[PDB]
Amino acid sequence: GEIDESLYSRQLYVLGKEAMLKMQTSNVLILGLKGLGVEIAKNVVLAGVKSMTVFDPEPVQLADLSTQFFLTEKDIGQKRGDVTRAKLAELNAYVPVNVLDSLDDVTQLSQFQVVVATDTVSLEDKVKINEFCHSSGIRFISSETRGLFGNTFVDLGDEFTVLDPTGEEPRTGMVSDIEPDGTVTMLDDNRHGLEDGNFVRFSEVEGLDKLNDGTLFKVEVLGPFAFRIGSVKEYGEYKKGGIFTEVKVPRKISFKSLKQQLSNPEFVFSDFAKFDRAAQLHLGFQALHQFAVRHNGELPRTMNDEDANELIKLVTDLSVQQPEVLGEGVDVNEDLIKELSYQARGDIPGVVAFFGGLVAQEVLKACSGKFTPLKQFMYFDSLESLPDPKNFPRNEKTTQPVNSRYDNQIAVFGLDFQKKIANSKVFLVGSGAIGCEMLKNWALLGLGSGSDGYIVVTDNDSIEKSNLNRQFLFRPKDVGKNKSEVAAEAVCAMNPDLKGKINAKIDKVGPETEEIFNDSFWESLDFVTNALDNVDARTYVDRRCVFYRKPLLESGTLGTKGNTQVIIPRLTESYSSSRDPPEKSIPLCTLRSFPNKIDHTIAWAKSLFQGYFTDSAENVNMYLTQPNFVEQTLKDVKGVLESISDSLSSKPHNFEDCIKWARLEFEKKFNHDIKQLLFNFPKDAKTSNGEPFWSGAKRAPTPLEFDIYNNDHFHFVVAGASLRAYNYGIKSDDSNSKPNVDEYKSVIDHMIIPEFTPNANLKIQVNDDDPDPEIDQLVSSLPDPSTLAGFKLEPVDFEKDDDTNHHIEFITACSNCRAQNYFIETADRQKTKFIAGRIIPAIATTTSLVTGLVNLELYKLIDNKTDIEQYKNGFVNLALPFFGFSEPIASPKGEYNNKKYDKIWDRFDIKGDIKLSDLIEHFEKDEGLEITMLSYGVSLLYASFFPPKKLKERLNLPITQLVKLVTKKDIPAHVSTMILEICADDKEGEDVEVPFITIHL
Amino acid sequence: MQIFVKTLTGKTITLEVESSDTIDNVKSKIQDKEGIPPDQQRLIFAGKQLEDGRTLSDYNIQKESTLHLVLRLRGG
Repeated sequence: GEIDESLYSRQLYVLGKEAMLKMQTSNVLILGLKGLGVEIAKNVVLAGVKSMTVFDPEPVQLADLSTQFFLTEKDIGQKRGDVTRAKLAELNAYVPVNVLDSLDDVTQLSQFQVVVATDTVSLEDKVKINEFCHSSGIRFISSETRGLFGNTFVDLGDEFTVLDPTGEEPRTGMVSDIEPDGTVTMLDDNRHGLEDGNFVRFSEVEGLDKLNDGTLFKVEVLGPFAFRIGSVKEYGEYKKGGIFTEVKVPRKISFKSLKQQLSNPEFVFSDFAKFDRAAQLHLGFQALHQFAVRHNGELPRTMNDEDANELIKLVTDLSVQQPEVLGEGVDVNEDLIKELSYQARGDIPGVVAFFGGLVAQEVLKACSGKFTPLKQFMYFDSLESLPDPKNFPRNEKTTQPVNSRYDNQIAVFGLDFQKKIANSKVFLVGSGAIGCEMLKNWALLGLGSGSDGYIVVTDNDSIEKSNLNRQFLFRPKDVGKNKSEVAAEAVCAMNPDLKGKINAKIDKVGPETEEIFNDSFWESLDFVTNALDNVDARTYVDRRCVFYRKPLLESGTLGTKGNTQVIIPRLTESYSSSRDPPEKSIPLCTLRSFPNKIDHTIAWAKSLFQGYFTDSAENVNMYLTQPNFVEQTLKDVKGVLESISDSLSSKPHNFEDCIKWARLEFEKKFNHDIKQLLFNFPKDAKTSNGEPFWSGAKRAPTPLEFDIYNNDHFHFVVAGASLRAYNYGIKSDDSNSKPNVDEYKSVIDHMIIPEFTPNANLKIQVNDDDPDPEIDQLVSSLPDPSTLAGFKLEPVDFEKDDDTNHHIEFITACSNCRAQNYFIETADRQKTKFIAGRIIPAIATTTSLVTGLVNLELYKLIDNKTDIEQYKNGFVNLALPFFGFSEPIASPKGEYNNKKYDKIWDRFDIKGDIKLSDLIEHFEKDEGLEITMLSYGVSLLYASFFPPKKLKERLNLPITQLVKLVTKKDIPAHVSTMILEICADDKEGEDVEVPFITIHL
Repeated sequence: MQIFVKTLTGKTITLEVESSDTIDNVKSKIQDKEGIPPDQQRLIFAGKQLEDGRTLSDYNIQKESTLHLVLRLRGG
């Protein structure tokens, strides 16, 4: 069983099949199982390598639990490796998990493909292990974490080959011309999107035949719509046609050993605002190892002044000896190095998560050759996470161990700060990938523990099989249970301090749940955290947070890509202040008549499916039940009615009839309709110049000849029959079994397939910009609802992840038949499932990292940070790898009557259910505003242009009653707050933008 | 002078710029080179997001400086 698709589904769209075949054969060894080691291990086991081996004979101590989510108070005194092994072993049945007992041997060691050295391994020992790996051809990765600082180092050996540097779909495009000197012009307007030094192959270039060989050509970019490939004079002369496809080519790269890299490092920066720090921390991290050697393996003590001075001397000595490393003339950054000393014993969940997600991905890179490895060193810090010293003073007393799983967090932040985290009241909206990682971080934070705090998590989803791969709080046995409930349970198992402290709810968060999530609910909270996977719901929450003035932590992922965003009341723009690029719109005519990509034929197959088995049934049942359905339709007209007469006089009586139907539909859509198109626009028609009509995006199609042995012809009929059976409530002959080929064959073999008669008057449009896009006959040939009383059609509810329901079967077959029509490569059902079901690629790796960065932003909220420059919006692509940060954007400021206001966060507050006349007067005697317009949602309540009839009927009414009147039926019921929007003229008579209104009932 | 714009997809765009050039300006050069409307372009440099109203020199952009074109991602 090469790659279980029901488990590795989403991950399979991120990594290839080929790369996972390569992972499936790698053995990984992780050295040290404290917080960092167990993160890496979790992410790697979930991804599914050949085997995971683990080394940590050190005894479990209390303080380890700071970030080690797989240890408990009971495990203390036992070997970290032994105790984690079993827990890791539960994550992925496909990956065996072993403990290694000693490291003195070679025969074991040389069997591993990747070795990861963790914070528990000293720099001396790191240099030795890397040396053995390098010279052995074993990939080596190391990483350490120390308070708000971290680094990773990658050595993949003298020879490594990257198979695909980016993981991006290869570029593709239509050729308009190839000139003798190898200049390829794109088809009018199409961008190639290529880059100098990309490689490209060619198809369908009529005239230069051997050019379509599969031979690749180096690309020299001329502009957005043209590129050169060198002379093609020797292949012939271009005539017509042509498709380029980018091809990724193997790149051999060479890595240096740790020993080499220590004195001549190569960096990848974690934060470009902080580039001058890499060289500094590179020296810093070497210094705290020189410190340990000098102080019998001990790190500098917490917030200790003497030890910091020593560390500054060590770094200084490094730079005197190598002036090149900081740079000639460059001074030692003493306040940075001081901080490294101060925090060296710190163990921060946010930092560990970040390095775990990212180191884990490097491991996967090292197994597969997929994506671009980190070229050697990266340093990180999140010093902006430190609280303001004046409110949470950090010193030796404040910061000392108090015998608690949290004291390596206290090591950095102080007791009082750590206590304030415990006392937070938070809302987590969603319990999927980010949810699980988040709750996990929170457990380690102790967030919501302690009498004044708590956690609310909601998610209406139950646990699905395809989710286990990145939602690591769930087990195969939990599928079908509710996400939030299982996650709260699982997290209290990690940290019992959260028992009776997490309220796990199972409700959606939108218009329909405002009773349960009322003002009292929201007002109570300190901040809100998004763990969602769609935009509508992100927008709903963003609206609530601005109304209630609560901080919002946002984050999202797509494959190796991830982002993080902070919304701070009266400070930043909110989520909605910004819009992402829309889904690229496909021209109606391209879908309808001129597909040239598999995306085009899927979309078409998907709407066809919805036509056949959803909208047909709905329309019929609406027709049958409702009194005035027909007239309402009149007031999207012809097709509606046709759906209701075909669907009512074409009723199947058995499954046989459904086979016939589907087989006839096959002839309609892939033979007759194609022949009509070719009748409409003959194969040889020529537009301006002498250019064929069928050129560029218009591929001349060829009608299908039904062939049962063809996988797409066969499955279109099978899926088609079964779904029609389902509409009409007929026992399928496949319902029990595998589709019986000889059955379908015998039926189809006995059918009259009526031949094609072209329509000489029906015109198909070519462009969307073109005009133009028998009635009563269709009407009173509808056989009266009375003839069909008690009869219903059963509508299909598209369910993409149920492989037995024929949905994806249908879309795949239907798309591929149309793809056959127009000479497009057919797609498998997993690729169709991805596109039709709009599935988002996800991996645990990017999810940990992103959750980590969120939690480093969390500390800033706890300190009620006022300075915008302290906050970091995060952007990430682990494929490259790339990390970048931007300070959030300030909330837009407005002005009215020389009075400044925040356009997002400012509002007029009004006590009681005020009369409309009082409202207007209050705004004149207090704010210099006359009301042009007053509205509650989409309803207009008041406007200065209203007649004196409507004026005096409404002027006297309280807002409650005013809303009862305008809304044909409205009475609030449980609402204590009302938002009103306003248009006003200022003190000078001109129109002004103005804060909204809140009426407190 | 030359600046470099790197996309999240790992594509590098060279641009021909003046120190005085607006952010509005740089963005339409992206639109020319890449097709992305300025509306959807999010540029970051040295820890700051580049806002329309301002110019290059404001954010201390130099020759050979690297900008990054970024994105919010739905799903989690």
